[PDB]
Amino acid sequence: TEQMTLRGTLKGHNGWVTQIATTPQFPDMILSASRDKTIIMWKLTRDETNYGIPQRALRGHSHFVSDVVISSDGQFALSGSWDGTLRLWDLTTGTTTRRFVGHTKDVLSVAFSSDNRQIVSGSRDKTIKLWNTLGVCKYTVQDESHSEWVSCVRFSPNSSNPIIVSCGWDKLVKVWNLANCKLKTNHIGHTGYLNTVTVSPDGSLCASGGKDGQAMLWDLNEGKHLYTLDGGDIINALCFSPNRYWLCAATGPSIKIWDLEGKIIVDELKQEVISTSSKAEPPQCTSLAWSADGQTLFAGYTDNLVRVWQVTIG
Amino acid sequence: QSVQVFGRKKTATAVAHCKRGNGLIKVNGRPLEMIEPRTLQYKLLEPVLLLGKERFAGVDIRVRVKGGGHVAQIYAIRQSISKALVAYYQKYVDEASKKEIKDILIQYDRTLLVADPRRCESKKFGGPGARARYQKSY
Amino acid sequence: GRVRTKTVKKAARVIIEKYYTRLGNDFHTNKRVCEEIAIIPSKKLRNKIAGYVTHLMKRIQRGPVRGISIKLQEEERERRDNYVPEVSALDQEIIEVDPDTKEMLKLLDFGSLSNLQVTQPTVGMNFKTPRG
Amino acid sequence: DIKLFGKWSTDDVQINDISLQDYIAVKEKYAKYLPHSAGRYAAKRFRKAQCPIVERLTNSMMMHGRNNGKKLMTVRIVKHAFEIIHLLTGENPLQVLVNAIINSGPREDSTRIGRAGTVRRQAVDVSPLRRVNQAIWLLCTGAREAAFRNIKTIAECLADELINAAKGSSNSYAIKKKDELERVAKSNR
Amino acid sequence: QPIKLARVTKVLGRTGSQGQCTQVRVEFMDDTSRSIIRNVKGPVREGDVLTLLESEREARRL
Amino acid sequence: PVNYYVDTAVRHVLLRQGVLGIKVKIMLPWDPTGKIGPKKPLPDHVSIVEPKDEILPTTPISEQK
RNA sequence: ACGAGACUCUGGCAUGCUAACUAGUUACGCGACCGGUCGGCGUAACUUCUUAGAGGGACAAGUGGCGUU
Repeated sequence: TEQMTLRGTLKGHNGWVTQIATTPQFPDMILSASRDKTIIMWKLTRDETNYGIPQRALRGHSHFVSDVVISSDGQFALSGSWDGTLRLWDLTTGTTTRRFVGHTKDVLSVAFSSDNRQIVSGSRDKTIKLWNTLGVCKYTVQDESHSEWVSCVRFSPNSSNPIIVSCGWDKLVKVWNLANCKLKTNHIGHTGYLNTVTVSPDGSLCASGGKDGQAMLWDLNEGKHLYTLDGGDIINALCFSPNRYWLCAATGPSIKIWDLEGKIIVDELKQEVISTSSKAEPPQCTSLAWSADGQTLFAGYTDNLVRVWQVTIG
Repeated sequence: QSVQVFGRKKTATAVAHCKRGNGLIKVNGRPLEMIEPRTLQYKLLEPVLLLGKERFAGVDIRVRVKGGGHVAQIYAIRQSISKALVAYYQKYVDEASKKEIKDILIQYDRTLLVADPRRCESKKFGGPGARARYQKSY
Repeated sequence: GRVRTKTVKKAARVIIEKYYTRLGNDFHTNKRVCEEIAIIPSKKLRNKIAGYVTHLMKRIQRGPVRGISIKLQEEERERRDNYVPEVSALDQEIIEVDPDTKEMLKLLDFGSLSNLQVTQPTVGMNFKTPRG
Repeated sequence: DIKLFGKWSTDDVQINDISLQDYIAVKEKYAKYLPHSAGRYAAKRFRKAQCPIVERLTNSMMMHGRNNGKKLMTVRIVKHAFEIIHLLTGENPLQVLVNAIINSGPREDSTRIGRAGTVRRQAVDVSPLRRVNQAIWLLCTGAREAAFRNIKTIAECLADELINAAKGSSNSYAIKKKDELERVAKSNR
Repeated sequence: QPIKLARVTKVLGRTGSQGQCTQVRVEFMDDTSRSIIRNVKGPVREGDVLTLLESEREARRL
Repeated sequence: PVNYYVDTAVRHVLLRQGVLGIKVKIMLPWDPTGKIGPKKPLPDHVSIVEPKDEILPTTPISEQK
């Protein structure tokens, strides 16, 4: 594939960069959730000494901000935390008018509909929630829920029938439609609990990655594992490039960038700090996303740093 | 309207109510330099020349302080002023200037915006102080 | 002093032994899973157990752990341990043997072997340690 | 650009001893306008030596009777006697104090004899940290005894004792007790 | 005796009746081939320099 | 845990030769949502739920409930 | 198994939450010079200082050195 490259070293965080969010609106507007008890913004500046210099600080929770997301624009962000609190932030003045509480335990991830009418969150409370943005009470189904934790729930960014892929610590994948609010399809076969389930904007593909050691993908049209894929370690986050059929995942310290032909490895782009000691554990890449241009990769890491990669070829 | 930042030392606590202005600083009916001790005055002046008068020229902060003792009322006015300035800059203008001033204040004094946790210890019977004991004959 | 008590150590041992699969390398996830899977009535006790759980996981990352044994990983231990060298260390085309064992083999009806090579015996019998 | 009080500069000072320079802090980031900052220096080791030398010196000023716990009085009597030494000498008071400490911090003196022994004493090296402690203690004690039963008041005995310790005059208690400590060290070989 | 400073290279331990002396290896920065045991008084860290006007004496060791 | 897991009764008993003292101390058992024990366990006691015995799947399958 | 520890109350941090004319921060009729002191008032930005309610937070958790490694 295209040869990757770094863009230097910069200071952007003192704790784990838990979540990232790049909107498809601007190339220099990124939101990051960290263990620094805050939510940070990143305006990319394309300077050698500094790339993203913070301008605004977002403090509104009591625990780790578990997941931050943007739908399509750059006006509002949706945030969850470890106290079960849901929030939305306007970037105009750094405040919030409304608070959503529905979880008595941990909240891991939250989903924002492209049309801003559905808020779906994963919780350790063992309860999938189906709520909205304006606080309008809607019919909800509590049956056929997970028997274990509920980690990550995402959204399909297209004008079609809504779909929720709910993953749990039960090693199960559950399929939900907003119209019927029932379990259309159940996928089993994981040897370990599933961490993150993601969907492509095409509205026909889905993937799951956790501690089972497999980043095997599922098709949401009917429901069946289609492509085989094994890993060297556990999987924590997945996505697709929103221009290619690429599957982007982090295998801990390194990443898994496959080719478009047949998803066969060409060269693992290993990253490691040059040191005389091999006794230092490599950082684990919790999450990653593509930029607006699609050639810049922004990823959070266990070493409280942002590794910004781009293409230079040769 | 305050930046909602507060500042403490010992049982004392001070908050800087904040508004848009031209850097006029006042402490409970008095500006920052007419405070009585005139030897702790340098302790009150620490921030305004630690980072310069220019940074204290576009924001009006009134520091209200309630607490015990003279010096314990100090280390609250100054810390409240510095942390109020840093919070005002962080929430209003940007972080780069805020980060610069935070680094400057921490380098000069790491306990410039963090509170001093120490408090007076309780007293246990059979002694006048926390650790002192009554004298007895052998 | 920061020495862990046998209560914290024993509970963390049982947690690793029984719920290895869910447990990870992060302390906070360990705390959450320990709260979910066991009734630990004290937050401080929860946190002590989670810290020992994290340290034990790092210990397994180093490799073997002396104080615990999990069969779910013992099977893969035996899987790794099945190491077979390509050429057996016992198949040496030339084996040096002493004249006395040469005589023993000749009396054992194995004097016609071809891999044996006689060795020069030591000229002295100075094998004991000087007494004193 | 930080100056002690309002006019003492921290660029004219030089240690030129190499022995005790990390336990003396006048030129580094430890520069402040007020010799009164409390701090957490006395709650852990490897952090007690980061206190500025002037801060430690003013900390050890108050002692005996009600005089203890009057750090503000120490700030006053330290701005005083420092104006006095600067007018008497014309030199920078910080460098004069550093000279007095270098001249007064004992190098070697007696303790117990190696592995075991209490009948007599055996000479050993004095740590730089303990030697600055001893120098400050002798300075303060000599000053307060010089004030003791004397017509002259405070802010004088400090000044003259410090200036003699810097110069080596035998009227200084600090450096005479220094020479005493090395004489005991020599006599206890 | 010639004046020659010594820098601390290892804190051996504590000695004395009340455990106030400190055995420490000290090296002279002239040849780095000599590293003698010295008993020292007072709070001693690792890596400072001890002024030595006298070096014909050694600390009890081994 | 002594205050609520222990019931203590100190009484004076009559005797011909004097007054006897009796101290009856009972450690109350633990039962949850019950009427014979405190609703919280001993803080030094940690209880672990036995995990499920689910067979690990060896091939992904589509289950229709 | 008891004791130790765990435990409880306390001392410290949450601009996260349930909120308070028996608490204040915000509401202004000398604007006393043509942007300012208030607990000299010139008589509805809501919980930030105050108040202990429920959760959270710290565990030797990360790095390095020593150590049956």
